[PDB]
Amino acid sequence: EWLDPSIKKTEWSREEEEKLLHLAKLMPTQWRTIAPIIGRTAAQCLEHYE
Amino acid sequence: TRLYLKAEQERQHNYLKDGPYITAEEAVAVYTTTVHWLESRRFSPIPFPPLSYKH
Amino acid sequence: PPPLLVYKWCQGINNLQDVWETSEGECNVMLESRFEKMYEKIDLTLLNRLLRLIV
Amino acid sequence: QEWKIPPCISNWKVHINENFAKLAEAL
Amino acid sequence: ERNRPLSDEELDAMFPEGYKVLPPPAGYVPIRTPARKLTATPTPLGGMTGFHMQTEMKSVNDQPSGNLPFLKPDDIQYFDKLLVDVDESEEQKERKIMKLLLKIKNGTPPMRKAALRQITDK
Repeated sequence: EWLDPSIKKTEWSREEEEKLLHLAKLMPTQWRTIAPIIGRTAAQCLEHYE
Repeated sequence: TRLYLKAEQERQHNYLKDGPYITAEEAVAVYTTTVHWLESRRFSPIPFPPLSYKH
Repeated sequence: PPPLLVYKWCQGINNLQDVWETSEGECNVMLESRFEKMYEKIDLTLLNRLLRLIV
Repeated sequence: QEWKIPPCISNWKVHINENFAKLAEAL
Repeated sequence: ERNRPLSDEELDAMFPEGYKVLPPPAGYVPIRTPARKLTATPTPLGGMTGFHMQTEMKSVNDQPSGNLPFLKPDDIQYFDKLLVDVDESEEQKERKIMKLLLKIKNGTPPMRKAALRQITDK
């Protein structure tokens, strides 16, 4: 979830926000499907969405 | 167990690659039909449990 | 309980209107089946909109 | 050089379709 | 007994600081005056409630900051001032920080210990 160095901890670029919003409107409430597509942690992209 | 989980991972991956099988117009037909049913049945939605709920 | 259901089902059949009368060539059909894969084929995206109609 | 073999150091011892868009927007 | 009618100075006696008395109308107030007579009268009259089937925001407050161990549903009345998240602008901040009481009342035993000392030295 967190300590893994492959996890990306930083601000979201504009592309990642476009992609995250689009996908979240595509597959509502599914975070474990979306999270690998944008390359971020499910909890993280959740927090960023809210 | 191991086989089943393999073919499972297969079916998930094929459901993502091949997209939803329900197509579209069909899904609209389902949603619409259900809507009509709940309509004629006067079903009121189930709300969120309030903080104060005696049960 | 399930067996009582069986009883409701039998007497439910026997109480139907003119159920056993073959005089005019009437034909009764019992059909039993499964939905095969039902759980496995539920679509989450659809299931969300279906639940939004309820709760 | 070609037959250099990577050491087998042991650890024991994704794309998406666009039809999802059409569906979801449809619903 | 305790049901004896009250006066506006007696009314100002109970509630704490910072609240206003309202008339909305003079008319709704006349409804409140007829309400007694209409508690008998309008209860004997036509009334009912119903619901329609239609598709559908939800605010609420626990005590968030970092942790803030939990509040019983009644204790809110006492600790409500802690619930609001307005912060960082005198005495009002001493009452606000004094909610460490809540940490003494409810929480884990360590929270009770450390809280207890912290309030001793203050």
